[PDB]
Amino acid sequence: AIKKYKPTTNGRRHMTSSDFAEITTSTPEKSLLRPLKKKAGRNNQGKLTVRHHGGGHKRQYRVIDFKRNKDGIPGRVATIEYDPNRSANIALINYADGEKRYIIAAKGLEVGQTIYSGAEADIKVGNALELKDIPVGTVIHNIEMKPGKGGQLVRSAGTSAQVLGKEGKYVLIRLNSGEVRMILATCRATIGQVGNEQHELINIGKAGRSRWMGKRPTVRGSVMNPNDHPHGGGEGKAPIGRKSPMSPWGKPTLGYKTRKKNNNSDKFIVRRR
Amino acid sequence: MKRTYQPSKRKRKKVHGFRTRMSTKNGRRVLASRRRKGRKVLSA
Amino acid sequence: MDARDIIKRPVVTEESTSILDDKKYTFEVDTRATKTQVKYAIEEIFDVKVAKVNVMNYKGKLKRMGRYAGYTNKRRKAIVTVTADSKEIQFF
RNA sequence: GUAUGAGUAGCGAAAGAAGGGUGAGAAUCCCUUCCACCGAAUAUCUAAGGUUUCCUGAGGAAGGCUCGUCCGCUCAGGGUUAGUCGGGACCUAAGCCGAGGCCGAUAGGCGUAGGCGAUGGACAACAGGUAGAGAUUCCUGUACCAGUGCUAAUUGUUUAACCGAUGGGGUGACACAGAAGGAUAGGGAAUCGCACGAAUGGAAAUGUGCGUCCAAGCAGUGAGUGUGAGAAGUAGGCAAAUCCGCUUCUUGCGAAGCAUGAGCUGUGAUGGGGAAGCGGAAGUUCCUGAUUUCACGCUGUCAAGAAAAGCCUCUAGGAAGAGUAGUACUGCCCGUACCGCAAACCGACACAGGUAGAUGAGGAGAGAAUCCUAAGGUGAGCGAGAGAACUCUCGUUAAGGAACUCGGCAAAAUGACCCCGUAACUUCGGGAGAAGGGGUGCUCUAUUAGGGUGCAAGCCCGAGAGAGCCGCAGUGAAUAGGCCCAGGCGACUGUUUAGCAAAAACACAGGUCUCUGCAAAACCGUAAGGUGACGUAUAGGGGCUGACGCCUGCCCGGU
RNA sequence: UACCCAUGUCCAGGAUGAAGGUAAGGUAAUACUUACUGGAGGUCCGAACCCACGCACGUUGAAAAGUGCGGGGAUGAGGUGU
Ligand SMILES: [Mg+2]
Ligand SMILES: [Mg+2]
Ligand SMILES: [Mg+2]
Ligand SMILES: [Mg+2]
Ligand SMILES: [Mg+2]
Ligand SMILES: [Mg+2]
Ligand SMILES: [Mg+2]
Ligand SMILES: [Mg+2]
Ligand SMILES: [Mg+2]
Ligand SMILES: [Mg+2]
Ligand SMILES: [Mg+2]
Ligand SMILES: [Mg+2]
Ligand SMILES: [Mg+2]
Ligand SMILES: [Mg+2]
Ligand SMILES: [Mg+2]
Ligand SMILES: [Mg+2]
Ligand SMILES: [Mg+2]
Ligand SMILES: [Mg+2]
Ligand SMILES: [Mg+2]
Ligand SMILES: [Mg+2]
Ligand SMILES: [Mg+2]
Ligand SMILES: [Mg+2]
Ligand SMILES: [Mg+2]
Ligand SMILES: [Mg+2]
Ligand SMILES: [Mg+2]
Ligand SMILES: [Mg+2]
Ligand SMILES: [Mg+2]
Ligand SMILES: [Mg+2]
Ligand SMILES: [Mg+2]
Ligand SMILES: [Mg+2]
Ligand SMILES: [Mg+2]
Ligand SMILES: [Mg+2]
Ligand SMILES: [Mg+2]
Ligand SMILES: [Mg+2]
Ligand SMILES: [Mg+2]
Ligand SMILES: [Mg+2]
Ligand SMILES: [Mg+2]
Ligand SMILES: [Mg+2]
Ligand SMILES: [Mg+2]
Ligand SMILES: [Mg+2]
Ligand SMILES: [Mg+2]
Ligand SMILES: [Mg+2]
Ligand SMILES: [Mg+2]
Ligand SMILES: [Mg+2]
Ligand SMILES: [Mg+2]
Ligand SMILES: [Mg+2]
Ligand SMILES: [Mg+2]
Ligand SMILES: [Mg+2]
Ligand SMILES: [Mg+2]
Ligand SMILES: [Mg+2]
Ligand SMILES: [Mg+2]
Ligand SMILES: [Mg+2]
Ligand SMILES: [Mg+2]
Ligand SMILES: [Mg+2]
Ligand SMILES: [Mg+2]
Ligand SMILES: [Mg+2]
Ligand SMILES: [Mg+2]
Ligand SMILES: [Mg+2]
Ligand SMILES: [Mg+2]
Ligand SMILES: [Mg+2]
Ligand SMILES: [Mg+2]
Ligand SMILES: [Mg+2]
Ligand SMILES: [Mg+2]
Ligand SMILES: [Mg+2]
Ligand SMILES: [Mg+2]
Repeated sequence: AIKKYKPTTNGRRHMTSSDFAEITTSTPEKSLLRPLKKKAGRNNQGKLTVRHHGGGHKRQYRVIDFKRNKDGIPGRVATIEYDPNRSANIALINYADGEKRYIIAAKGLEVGQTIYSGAEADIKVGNALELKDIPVGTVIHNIEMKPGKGGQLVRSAGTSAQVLGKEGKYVLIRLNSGEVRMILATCRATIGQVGNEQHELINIGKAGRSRWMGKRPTVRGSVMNPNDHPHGGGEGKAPIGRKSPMSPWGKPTLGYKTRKKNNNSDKFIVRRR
Repeated sequence: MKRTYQPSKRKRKKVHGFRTRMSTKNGRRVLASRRRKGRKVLSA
Repeated sequence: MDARDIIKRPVVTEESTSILDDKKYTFEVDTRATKTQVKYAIEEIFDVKVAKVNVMNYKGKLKRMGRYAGYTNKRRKAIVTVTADSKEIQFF
């Protein structure tokens, strides 16, 4: 559920957080860990290209299986545990061979279950099949775009898609944003919704809790100088004395569509969001 | 308070040393023009 | 180097001669001679049996002789001690 | 180059006095006694940095804000010793370079294999002595690590002793906070030893002063902390594996066994150190006790906490030599002097500034606060003598008590521990140490009532009450909140103009609008290549508003 | 000096008392009440450390930005070394 804190302190007054009641163990698998170093938004050349990044808790990467190529071998859910690199939780699977791999924990997955993948897999939460043999109307996640690449489209916590129909070589999918899209029928997907759906309701409560996540302060353009931002300057507080609000690099920011107008993938999108 | 120069043996050779000048096209131009004046010491 | 090229000259001072009775001899050796080369150089020249060698490096002192500044030579000093069942070296 | 200001300003935080000595010459150099200052430092080590400033013998031209017989100054000779300490021959992070390679008017940019690169990982020595300068380095004593030869026995020779990866696996390998323990360093009293036993009223002992020990290694032991055992079978671990991982059965448990583990005891010790009068006596018992160690060990939390080498193991492979014991020998390069909260470093200066880390005692005390002291270190590189105005830093003030002033600016006042008591308002947590009050000294009940410690001897901790005693005054010194009522602004903690403005300005958690379907949008770059992101609409970028409570009305003609 | 990256290190003492847990009460069973335990917090007081709000003095300074007496933060959006 969502834990709520008593107003003992002014900085603890509005905080809410998860209780982690679904997390089974607190130690990761040592053989599936890799180091991560903070880039702080710095470029190939050491330049700051993306603002408001850098300076949080240090983390380690968990090698997560998105392809899910291991067909025919049963795998038991061993643990459900915490991943700092993503919003959803992850699950450790002990395959019958004796080898362990990480997957995204779907909603309704608990320890002791058995998970399959391939053509002969049943339509259960946690299994993986190709889109050519998933019945119309089911709710799926971890959709991939190119066969053999690995799961890419629905992956955040609490998100899910839906199968709408089949067009022969392709399959219609309604993505999480409300966009109807044509996906190749040989690509794979996983049944079920991603399971940490309470993630939306967290209240940070503190200025310094955002800094633990690596988020440096953001400054409005209205309190800058004319050589810094198109909104800067003016005696006292000033309104947006321009035709439209503008980004720090020109290029109007309110209502202006930035998708490329001659994009190749425009014929595979049935209807926009 | 504290001043602008804080000495360090390693930091001096890694920025102004001979092997640092020899690694770039414009660093070899500094040595060429210092040899032209006949300066006693080239680089640091 | 040769045996005569590694070893240059003895050191004759108050500290150097106060340890001659202890069977310790102080020499100036080549700047690029290792501790092991000094051991075999001594046995070739004096035919003594060598027990230990200790080496140390000296910088050059900044010296002035009137409007002119320079440095003296840098030295490498070796102290050789010999086994009790061996002959002695006569600095004399 | 030389004048005027002018023998004027200054001579850079601080306590010195006298008696001897040297010398041509002494407030300033040396010695002695007394006095004073620092003492979570102004004490002891050690990194960086500086490069001979270190020691000895001579010197007094210049430097030293005066003097100088002196010196961190001048001259001449000297001084730094490592198989075990720090670094290399071991390992890797950020980062850097980069064969081929991809981009690009030239120049060049990026980047794979590969390699450099500590601020981190691994790794075998301790205790004493050294009268000019070095000490885990030299010397004495006792060790350890790796290797080599030789002597004596053992074993095996291809159904094959033994070795074993540059490969697989395990370990190495890790956050923050909190609490309770074990031990030890340190500290303090008795006992014991040595010396004195006294100047001015008293004391030959319930008198005074000083001291009351010791490694690494080796053998044993050990508070504790982790702690499932065996068997059978293998879609996995680039090939194989008896190793790891996974599955199934027998068997179960604060009971053992395995890993570690601070410390303790014997030896090291026929050795070394030790107050006195060159030799050297004594070294026990008890109390207290860590910020150190067991040890990120245990518990809890969320923000979810390096890599590689090294070590062990498994086969792939190599195999006629191999281990064992005893003895002797071998082990390279760089640094080592000296200063190091400072007169030797960064500030032009022998400059009231700045400079990481380890140790850092006693009384009273919660304390590394505060005052006085211990070990140790200092008396500050111009003086003496008068006690004018004026300036600065301090101490007291009769009566009044903000009348001063732009403004109670500055100063004055409160301040510790224990007990009583405490409002409006409120987001129910607060406000609150609200406000306002009372008690603190010494002696006897009294080696308390009672606790901790120990087998006892004994040793520490010490609240209430009574009786009294003395001062103007009892946290008798230093250190230690002034409080209340009401309004504007900003919810709060935080940040800002190094060197005029600390704020009502910025940020902030929250709200809303808008872009983005992934080779995502956005951004850097000519491009390659990148950040975004090893992310995937509960995610990412941009504009505006700024907790929370109640709300956010009308206009789409113009842009 | 501004921001960032990797790897180390520092913060004497005292106070308050969140979640949770246990026992008694209470119920058809829960709410709930009281005691003990527990040890949270961009919490509180206050040294080292960081900073720079007031005043005074310096102003051919001891100092090209300081000193003296007070002052703010002091477990964190912390200080600091390489
Ligand atoms: Mg942003
Ligand atoms: Mg903002
Ligand atoms: Mg502005
Ligand atoms: Mg403009
Ligand atoms: Mg404007
Ligand atoms: Mg205006
Ligand atoms: Mg823009
Ligand atoms: Mg640099
Ligand atoms: Mg130069
Ligand atoms: Mg050496
Ligand atoms: Mg005058
Ligand atoms: Mg005058
Ligand atoms: Mg002076
Ligand atoms: Mg040095
Ligand atoms: Mg001297
Ligand atoms: Mg003089
Ligand atoms: Mg004379
Ligand atoms: Mg002299
Ligand atoms: Mg000299
Ligand atoms: Mg030795
Ligand atoms: Mg080393
Ligand atoms: Mg090339
Ligand atoms: Mg490159
Ligand atoms: Mg590499
Ligand atoms: Mg290296
Ligand atoms: Mg190092
Ligand atoms: Mg070692
Ligand atoms: Mg010395
Ligand atoms: Mg790890
Ligand atoms: Mg003790
Ligand atoms: Mg196998
Ligand atoms: Mg012992
Ligand atoms: Mg833990
Ligand atoms: Mg030394
Ligand atoms: Mg001086
Ligand atoms: Mg100074
Ligand atoms: Mg300390
Ligand atoms: Mg003290
Ligand atoms: Mg005390
Ligand atoms: Mg203390
Ligand atoms: Mg004193
Ligand atoms: Mg008066
Ligand atoms: Mg009066
Ligand atoms: Mg009044
Ligand atoms: Mg008036
Ligand atoms: Mg008035
Ligand atoms: Mg005032
Ligand atoms: Mg009040
Ligand atoms: Mg009286
Ligand atoms: Mg504010
Ligand atoms: Mg300013
Ligand atoms: Mg100011
Ligand atoms: Mg590109
Ligand atoms: Mg990328
Ligand atoms: Mg605003
Ligand atoms: Mg409106
Ligand atoms: Mg319009
Ligand atoms: Mg219209
Ligand atoms: Mg916190
Ligand atoms: Mg606080
Ligand atoms: Mg400091
Ligand atoms: Mg500042
Ligand atoms: Mg303070
Ligand atoms: Mg101050
Ligand atoms: Mg305060």
